[PDB]
Amino acid sequence: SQLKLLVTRGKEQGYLTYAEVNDHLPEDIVDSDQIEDIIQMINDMGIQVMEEAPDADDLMLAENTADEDAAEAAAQVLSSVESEIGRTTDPVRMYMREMGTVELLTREGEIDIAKRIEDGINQVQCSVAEYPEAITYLLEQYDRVEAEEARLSDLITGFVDIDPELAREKFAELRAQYVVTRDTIKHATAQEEILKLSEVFKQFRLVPKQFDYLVNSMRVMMDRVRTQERLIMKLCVEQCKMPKKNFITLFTGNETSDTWFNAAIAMNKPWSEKLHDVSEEVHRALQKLQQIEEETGLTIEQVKDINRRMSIGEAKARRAKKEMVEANLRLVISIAKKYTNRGLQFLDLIQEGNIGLMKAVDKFEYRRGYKFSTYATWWIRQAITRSIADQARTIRIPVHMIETINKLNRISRQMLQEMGREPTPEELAERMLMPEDKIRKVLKIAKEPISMETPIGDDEDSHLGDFIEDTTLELPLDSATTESLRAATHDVLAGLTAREAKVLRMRFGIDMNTDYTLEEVGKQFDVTRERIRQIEAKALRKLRHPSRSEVLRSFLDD
Amino acid sequence: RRRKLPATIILRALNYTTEQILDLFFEKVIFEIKLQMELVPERLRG
Amino acid sequence: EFDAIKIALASPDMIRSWSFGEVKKPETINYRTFKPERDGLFCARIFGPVKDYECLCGKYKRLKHRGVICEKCGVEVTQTKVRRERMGHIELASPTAHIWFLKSLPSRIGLLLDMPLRDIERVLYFESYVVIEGGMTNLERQQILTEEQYLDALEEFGDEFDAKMGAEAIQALLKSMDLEQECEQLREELNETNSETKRKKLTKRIKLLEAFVQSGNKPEWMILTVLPVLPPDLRPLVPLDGGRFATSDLNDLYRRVINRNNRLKRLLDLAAPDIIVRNEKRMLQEAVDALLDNGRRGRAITGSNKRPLKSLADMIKGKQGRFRQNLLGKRVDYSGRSVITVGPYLRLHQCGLPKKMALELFKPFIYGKLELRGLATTIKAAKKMVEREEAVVWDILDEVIREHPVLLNRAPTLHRLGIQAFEPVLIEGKAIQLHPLVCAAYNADFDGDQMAVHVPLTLEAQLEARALMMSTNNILSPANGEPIIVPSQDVVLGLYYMTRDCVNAKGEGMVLTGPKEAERLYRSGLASLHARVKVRITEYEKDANGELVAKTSLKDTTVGRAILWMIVPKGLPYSIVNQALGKKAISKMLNTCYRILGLKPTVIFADQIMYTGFAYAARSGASVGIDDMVIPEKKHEIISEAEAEVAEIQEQFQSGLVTAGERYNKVIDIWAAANDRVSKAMMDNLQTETVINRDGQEEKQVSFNSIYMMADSGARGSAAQIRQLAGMRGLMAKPDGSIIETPITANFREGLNVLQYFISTHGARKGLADTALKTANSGYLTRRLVDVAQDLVVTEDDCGTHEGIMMTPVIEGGDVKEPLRDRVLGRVTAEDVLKPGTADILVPRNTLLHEQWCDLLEENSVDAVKVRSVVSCDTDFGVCAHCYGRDLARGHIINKGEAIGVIAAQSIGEPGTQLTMRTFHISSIQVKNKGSIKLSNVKSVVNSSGKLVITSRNTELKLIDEFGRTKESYKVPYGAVLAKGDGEQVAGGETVANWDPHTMPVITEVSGFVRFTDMIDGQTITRQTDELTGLSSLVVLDSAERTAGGKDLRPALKIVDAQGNDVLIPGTDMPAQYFLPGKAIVQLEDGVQISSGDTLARIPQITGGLPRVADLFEARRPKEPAILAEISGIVSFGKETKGKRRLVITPVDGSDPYEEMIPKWRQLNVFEGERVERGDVISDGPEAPHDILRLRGVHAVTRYIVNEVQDVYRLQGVKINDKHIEVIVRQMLRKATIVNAGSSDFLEGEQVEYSRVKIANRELEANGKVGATYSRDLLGITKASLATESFISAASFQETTRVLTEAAVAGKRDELRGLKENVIVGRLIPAGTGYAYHQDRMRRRAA
Ligand SMILES: [Zn+2]
Ligand SMILES: [Zn+2]
Repeated sequence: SQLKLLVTRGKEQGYLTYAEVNDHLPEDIVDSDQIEDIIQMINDMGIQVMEEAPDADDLMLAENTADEDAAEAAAQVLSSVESEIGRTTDPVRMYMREMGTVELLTREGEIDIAKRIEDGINQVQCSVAEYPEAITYLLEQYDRVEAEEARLSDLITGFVDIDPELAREKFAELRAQYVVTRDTIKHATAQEEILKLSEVFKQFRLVPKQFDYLVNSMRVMMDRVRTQERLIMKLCVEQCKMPKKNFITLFTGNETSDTWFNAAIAMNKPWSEKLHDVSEEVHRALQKLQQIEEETGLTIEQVKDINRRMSIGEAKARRAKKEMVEANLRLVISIAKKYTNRGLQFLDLIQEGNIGLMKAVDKFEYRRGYKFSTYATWWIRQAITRSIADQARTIRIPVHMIETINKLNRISRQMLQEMGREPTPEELAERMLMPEDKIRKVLKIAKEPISMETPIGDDEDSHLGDFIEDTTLELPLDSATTESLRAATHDVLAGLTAREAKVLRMRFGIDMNTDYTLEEVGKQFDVTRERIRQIEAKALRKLRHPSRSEVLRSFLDD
Repeated sequence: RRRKLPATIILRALNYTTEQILDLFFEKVIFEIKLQMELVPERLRG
Repeated sequence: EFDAIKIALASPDMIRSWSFGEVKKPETINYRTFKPERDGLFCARIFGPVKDYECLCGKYKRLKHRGVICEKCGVEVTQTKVRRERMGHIELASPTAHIWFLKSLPSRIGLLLDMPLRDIERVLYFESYVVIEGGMTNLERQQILTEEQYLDALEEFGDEFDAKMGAEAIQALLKSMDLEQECEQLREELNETNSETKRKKLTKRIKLLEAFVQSGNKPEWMILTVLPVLPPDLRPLVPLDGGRFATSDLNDLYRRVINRNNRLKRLLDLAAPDIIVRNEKRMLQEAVDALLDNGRRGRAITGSNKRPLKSLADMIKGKQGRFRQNLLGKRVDYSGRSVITVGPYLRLHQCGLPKKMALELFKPFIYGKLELRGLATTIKAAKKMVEREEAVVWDILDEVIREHPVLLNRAPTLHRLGIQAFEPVLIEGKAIQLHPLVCAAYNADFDGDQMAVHVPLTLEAQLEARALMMSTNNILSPANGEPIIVPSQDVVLGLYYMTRDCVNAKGEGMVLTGPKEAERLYRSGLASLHARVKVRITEYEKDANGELVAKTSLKDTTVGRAILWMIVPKGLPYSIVNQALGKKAISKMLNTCYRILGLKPTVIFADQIMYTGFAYAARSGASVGIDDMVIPEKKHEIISEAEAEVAEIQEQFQSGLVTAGERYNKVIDIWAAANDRVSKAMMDNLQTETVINRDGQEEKQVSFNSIYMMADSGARGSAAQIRQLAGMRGLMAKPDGSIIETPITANFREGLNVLQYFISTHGARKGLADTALKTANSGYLTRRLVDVAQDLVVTEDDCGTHEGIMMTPVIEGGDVKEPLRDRVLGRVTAEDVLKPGTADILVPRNTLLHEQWCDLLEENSVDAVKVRSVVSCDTDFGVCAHCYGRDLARGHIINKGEAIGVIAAQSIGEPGTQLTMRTFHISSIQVKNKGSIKLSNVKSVVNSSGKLVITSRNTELKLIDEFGRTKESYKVPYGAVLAKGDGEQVAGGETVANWDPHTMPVITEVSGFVRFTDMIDGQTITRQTDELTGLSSLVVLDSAERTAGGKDLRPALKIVDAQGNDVLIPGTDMPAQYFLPGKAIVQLEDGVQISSGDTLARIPQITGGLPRVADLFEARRPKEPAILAEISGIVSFGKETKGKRRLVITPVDGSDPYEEMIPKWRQLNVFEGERVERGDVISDGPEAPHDILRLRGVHAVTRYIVNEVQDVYRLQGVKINDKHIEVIVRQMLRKATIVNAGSSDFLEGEQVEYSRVKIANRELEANGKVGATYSRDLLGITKASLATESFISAASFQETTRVLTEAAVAGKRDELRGLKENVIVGRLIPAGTGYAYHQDRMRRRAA
């Protein structure tokens, strides 16, 4: 205990200097962040931790609030951080700490984790291409872009073979392969025919969006079966206490007909008679399970093996590609140290780098054999500078328009010395080929402009918010002018009769929220808007006269 | 303005030993035998 | 309209309920058109239109479309002022802890989860996994699992193991925590855990738990999941000049949160690796901390400016925050300022307003009166007319200005006479002209001060101005009721010059028919202004039934006193103007006119005094010249004498006879005595001139020298500055406090040479620095006292108590520093006061002791009056009108609804700024008067030789004359050599006591033989062999170097018979042995003939300033607290030196648990067989005030403080009525601690508001059950202000975040009921004319 003697000495003398805390810090902690966190911990007692020997009156003037419960929980803290050394809360320091825990990669380790990614997505495509309705969608997609509803060489990346005629060749390959398998289902070589049907697709080259569509469409056709596997198990083992060996034997393995369930309503058990609770429920799952069998050409247990090939292969490669992502985190931090002081915080530049680093891995091709630290350096050069372009100023500037200023910042700095004293704005019309107005609005744009806690200062500690005036308010001279104009109209319209005042109250919006038109006022009285226009012009001429306009003419600003 | 160290540490880091430090900062009346102390005539005041 | 303001925690559904949409993009505006975006930070679909009744698209721009929502941009056609009040929400993609509920120091989340703060801040920043309802898989719920430990404990356990990190973990902890289930199990273990720390922690947690169930908040609401954004008109994006803009920093913080939430949204859309999403969630949590409070986590992030950003906490908290800087200190229309000038043609009730300022301030008044009379038709015509300022708008404005006060206010508004209302008189020029009498009430001189002038608009505020704030309604100082409109410097020179006689002036010895003849003689130039004549004077006296009995006599006056008699009203006698009439004499004259005649004739009299003083000071021609400083001719001789003396002591320091310290002390004393000698010579040279004569002989008289005429009248300054003009300057100080030993033998009628002028600048620069540093902290104490005393308003007419302090004047030793007529005046008699015959009631009860009653009881020589005090009032949240007394700014009894807490805060603060801002410490009894001696605690013994030595402890001396009142009050030492007997009236000039601090005997009661038993030298005594005479001395020892064989045992001073039989104590069956504490000089022998009262065992041997009134109110515990006698009963010692001695006071009929840890360095007043009652002295020195409240009554810490605070005020000379310290003390100790909880609904260890205790105990005794007893607590005035009831009030002087978090988690309410509450809220105060409005609203609730 030394920091407890620091607490006791501070409350025993009414102050603390920097010398007393620096003599009562422990031996293990080094850097200045944590020790001024400790200064805050002792400073909100508050025992007035300031620099020098304090004055004489300012211990009796300075007050000690609030005894003692904040000091109770601070004693609970300060007698307990005398044990561990690794405590800080900074995401930058803790990010350096949890980033050093991942080692780098070699060249060989990089390409073999890349081929782990390649064989992982190959296992995913093995699970995809082992399903027929994806290739039925491929049939109907090539059919719908046979009418050129899309662009097929943009819908698929040609094929892995540039030309639509060879894209026609491999699709004429498909429909012949499809009919020598599906038409000859009637089961000896039919699954071998689907096998040859599966082989001809794994040399087709597509777009990931037109790849991900059929993956997620069978995903909702997968978890529906996983909902069916939930629909049985949530309502057999716990609903009725049917034992799971009746679930392990009867359902699990067969899964197909209406025999694993509806024959168990005669097992002479509590749960067997309790299946009448769930006989009508899973009869909806007795059809919709086999409806999926009407949508695969296979059985449900063969679907349970298809997505389990898909899930584990995805869980291998996405973990593999994150093992490549985690390895090159030391690369990204070296790049973001060069882009730091241009507006955005340090952790934000980094986290936009790992976003492109994840996207660089998805488009990295190790068959080219270049190093990965040359490919991902392009994306982090984009993604850091793009988020510096997109998300750094309080007023968002479009990305190219930043490059207009950045080219202007790069050129006008160069003509500051290559010309003489200053570069004029009209001189910059000569150097860059922007014609003196699309160069002028570039320099009209502000820069993260001014705070409104901006000290003016030394007036009343006044800030810049104290002197900005609102022009869009209502000054009470104009408002009482407007209010007295409301009553001065009401007395001039007291000098008119029933009809002419009322059209003049509904041609404009006088105590009604329109401003009807000439026919609309004439719609009320069935007049074809001509006498209504005259009786407006008659009453308007009636209000033109002196000693009829003796109050209103003064109401006009003259 | 860091933590304190006892200020003979800065003399020891400058390679001064204990007898050399006392050689610097003190005055030496010497005792001998029987039981004689040589006197400085001013040094007695207290 | 709302009647209460309720604080809670925001539900996430409620945050979405306030919202008008979601902010999704961190764009603010369009950057090209400066237009609001589609879903950006300054959205228009969410917050509204940028222009009033106009869409962003442009289609439905008509005022006919009001209320519709456009189909192209989604905005609603409304006013653009609706985006001042429209919020949106931010649905955060991950939960995030509220940093107010985490990094507060009580840390409500941490205190709630039964986990320390390091636990939750480790889990929240993604280090540790946390078990939430972990089944039965070998774990503990709410446990830290570090990452590797979680991984290897997930092994061998197929259960899902329920371990989260981050705010998902803390949210599922806070949701799954049942508060009331935990309350029942906590009370269940509270049934079986009566320890100290265990029971303390259990009840300490259960307090927040019982509040959290009774509030209605949910604990999962502390973890935020959806974030409210401010309206865009509270973080605006104003377009400035030249294309430049200006935003608030909340825009940057909300942009940071929207950026990190969008990126976290993508990083959880992307199935990223967990470390970068951990870093993203931790970053977003940090951004929420920086947005809500930029700096409670560390560090406060700076933008493109190197100051930290202002966050939402920083927008409510702080000096510049809305709670301080915008809820009270706010600019005001219908106001203006200009400099002040004198213009003394005014009356007391008018200021001189300029004409351009009255044209500007009174503009709507001018418009209404100008078009009502119809000189303009349109308000545009009125605007153009008074912009032209035609010849008629001055007539309309002087019509408007007639009886319409203006609040003239000067800036350091220390008290309520800084704002007074004046009727405005239109002058030209541009300076406010201001009546010269109230310049001493504003402390406003004419070296260029500016007074701000406001206008009261309403008839209620016009009548508040006229009825309270008019400068004639406030002519008594509210601190002490003396008039504050004292004529200050030129008026007193005029009144002193006309009324001060001359020995041979023109027109001596004439006889005039009255003052009319006197003014006719003076104004024609036949008589001088001061010539002793015999004027016939008609002076009226109302010494009857309000009669004004007239009486005409023939007085021996001067001419000018007769001329001044014309302006006197009737009720005053002539002898009040028959004198010199300096400054204090005009103060007493205006005071007499007020006390006799009332308020209006005092105002007319003060105006006529001011006019006559200026006029006859003008006709004085009172110049100042270079021959008005007569340098004394003996000044050269006193300077040469002191130079010869310091030459002699310079020799005797060169000779080594004295050292340099004593030589510096001797030359400082010599030069200061020479400076006093020179000042005495010049002041005797100046105040007596020689004039000649009626008979031609030499005749001394008081000199008409204008510098003496200014110093002696009290016009300006005093004889110290006249010493620095004519006499020598003196010894000059240093900023070190030291004194420059080479003095300044010159002055200011001669010059100063370069050395003395460089010497003077140390003291003058220190004085001006301390002046200009004190004015930057003028009303810090006034602020600190209005915080404690905000909500004290007189609410009751008479509560009907019988208690109160019993007031007696400050007789400290000789004289009385402040008599009874100063204190007991205006207070209410708590009892019936009888005559000294103890036979008839003098003043009945419930009486306002005015000056007639106090004159009566001072004629009856009454001495012990029990006033009605504020600290013993029987009403709640207020005082009654009689337990306070009278108003002192009016002379009447107080009204119902005067804010006496704020008034007393100002009347301690505004006289308190006249105190020094830095603190400063400074044989036989001199028997002078004669009379009877009274003694309390009187148990004396006779001696054989006729002398006396008192053997009772606190027998202090009281001398009474034949008048009842005390004459000489002193502390008699324990056994000092008295020549005083008992009770017999002695004559003055004979010593009553020969004290010696070397003499504290243990003088006997009965005569006899002092033999010694249990007496061993060596282990109890020292070997004391006095060679001095050859006497047997046994001087006893402390616990230092004796044995432990005789340490606990005590030596016997046993006085026995001539045979050796143990004589009894008279009254007590114990023996006669007087066992001794440390260091007693004993001369005894075994078996020597000594008498009763023999000298057996003798024992050997004012701060001022404003920091003292700082430390007296904060109630500091001094480092040497005079320890007391905690309980009545006779005393014994305790354990010898385990660091501290113990001392067991043993009550003869009660238990004795108190063996107090007494240090041996603070020596005993008492012997260890000496009976002292409770509240009696043990140590010597500054008595701690809490010990006065615990032991003695509440009138003994009330009497202690208001005599110790007034010992600071009367030390400097500042007078203040002691109501004002009593309402602060009454609001100080409104805390009681419970000890017997009884059938009352409070805990044992509970500190609560005392007037809630006294009403529950009023009602729970009003049933057939019995109520609690309580021990009163007293606190400091920065700590008493902490425990307010309100949270809107408390957040304006305390730290807002700790206040608002403590208020929110309690689900607290604020029925407003307070001065600072309703001022912020915008209602009437519950004090003033708005008391009846708070009756009118407290009528409709009991409907
Ligand atoms: Zn629109
Ligand atoms: Zn009362």
